[PDB]
Amino acid sequence: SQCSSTLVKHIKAPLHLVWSIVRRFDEPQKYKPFISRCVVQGKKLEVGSVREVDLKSGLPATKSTEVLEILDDNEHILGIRIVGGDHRLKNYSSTISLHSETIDGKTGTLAIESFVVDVPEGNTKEETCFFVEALIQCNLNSLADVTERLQAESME
Ligand SMILES: N#Cc1ccc(CS(=O)(=O)NC(=O)C2(c3ccsc3)CCCCC2)cc1
Repeated sequence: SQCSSTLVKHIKAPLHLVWSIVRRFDEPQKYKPFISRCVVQGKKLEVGSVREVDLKSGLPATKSTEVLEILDDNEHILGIRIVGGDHRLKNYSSTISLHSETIDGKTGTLAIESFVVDVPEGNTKEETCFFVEALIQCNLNSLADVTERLQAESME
């Protein structure tokens, strides 16, 4: 009744720049294309911070409420739970972690995003798992696009 998996993305941008985007729990729309708004009252970037995101129109859900569980700036780990929303995901926990990597002399970042979530009522484990994996993979591909563009702009 639970399911889990892990997605990865090789990003052609330095860890420090990628982390500077990923750690913004209060502004996931910096790179998540399915978020239209994000409101965080109270303390913004501390364990326990709560965010309410509005999803972009035409999606099968419209809102999510999420809590920051882990914000490790030394190890570059961002841990988040979903606690409310009108999507079908219950007890969803997310962990994204970044690791520097060097491919052919070129330094970059390996992003690894893992999840755990309940298998919804009517849906199956494969159904839920495959759906979430595609969404995370899309989000990690947007992260690469955003940070690789920022890397390029920094090159003047
Ligand atoms: N139906 C549905 C649905 C579609 C888009 C979003 C916006 S989202 O694409 O930004 N959502 C995410 O990235 C997830 C997340 C990661 C850390 S906290 C929440 C991981 C992927 C599954 C949904 C939740 C949320 C729900």
